[PDB]
Amino acid sequence: MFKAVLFDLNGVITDTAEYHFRAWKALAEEIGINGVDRQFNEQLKGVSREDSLQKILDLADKKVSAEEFKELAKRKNDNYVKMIQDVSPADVYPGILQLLKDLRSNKIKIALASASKNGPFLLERMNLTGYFDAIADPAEVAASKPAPDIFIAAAHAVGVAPSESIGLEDSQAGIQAIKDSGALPIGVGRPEDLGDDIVIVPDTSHYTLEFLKEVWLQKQK
Ligand SMILES: O=P(O)(O)OC[C@H]1O[C@](O)(COP(=O)(O)O)[C@@H](O)[C@@H]1O
Ligand SMILES: [Mg+2]
Repeated sequence: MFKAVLFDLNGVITDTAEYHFRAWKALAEEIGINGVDRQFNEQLKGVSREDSLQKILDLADKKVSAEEFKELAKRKNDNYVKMIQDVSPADVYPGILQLLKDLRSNKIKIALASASKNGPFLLERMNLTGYFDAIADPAEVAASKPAPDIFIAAAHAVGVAPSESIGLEDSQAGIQAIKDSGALPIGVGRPEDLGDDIVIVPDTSHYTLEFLKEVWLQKQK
C-alpha cells in the first residue's frame, strides 16, 4: 500500500489563485505596468513569488534594484495576506476533508507539498492543521516546482520515500515535480493543465481513498 499522500495546496485543498492574481494586478498597477490580466496570470500561477514578479517586470522591460525587487515582492505578499484573512473551513475543496479523515483513519501519512509560504496559515484558517503530519517548507528547498525538491522534502518529513507516496497536483510544474520525485501523480483538472501518462480526475470529489488505492494497485509492477 502507499504510506503517504503529498498534497499540493492551491488547486487541491483549496484555491487562492484569485487572491494571488488580484494582489499581483494591484502591484503592477501601483508601479505603472500594463497587461497583468487574467490571461497573463496563466503564466504566473505555478511559478514562484520571485519568478512571478520577474515576469511582470519583464513584461514592461522594467529593471529594478535588488532592494527594490525584494520590497515589491513583500508589498504583494502583505496585500495577499490581508485577502486570505477570511479563508474558512467552507473553502476546503469538495471531498478533501473526507479524504483526509479516511487517510488518517488508515494511518496513511499526510504532508503538504505547497510552493506557498502562506501554506501553514491557510491550513489553520481551514481548520486542517491537525490532519497534517508535516508541511514541507518551501523556504528551505533549493528550487520550486517543477523541481522535485518540495515533494522529496514532504515525503521525508513524514518518514517515507516518494516511491511509497502518492502526489496530488493541479498544474504541469506540480505533476512534473511529483514524477521526478519518484512518487505516483494523480492530477486534478484538464489534461492540458496537468501532463501525460498519469491518472487524471476532473475534480477533487473524485479523490477518494478507494480510488487512490485502485490507482495504486494499477501502477504497481
Ligand atoms: O504550490 P501551490 O500550493 O499550488 O501554490 C502555488 C503558489 O505558490 C507560489 O509560488 C508562492 O506562494 P506565496 O507567494 O504565498 O509564498 C505562488 O507564486 C503560486 O501561485
Ligand atoms: Mg497548484
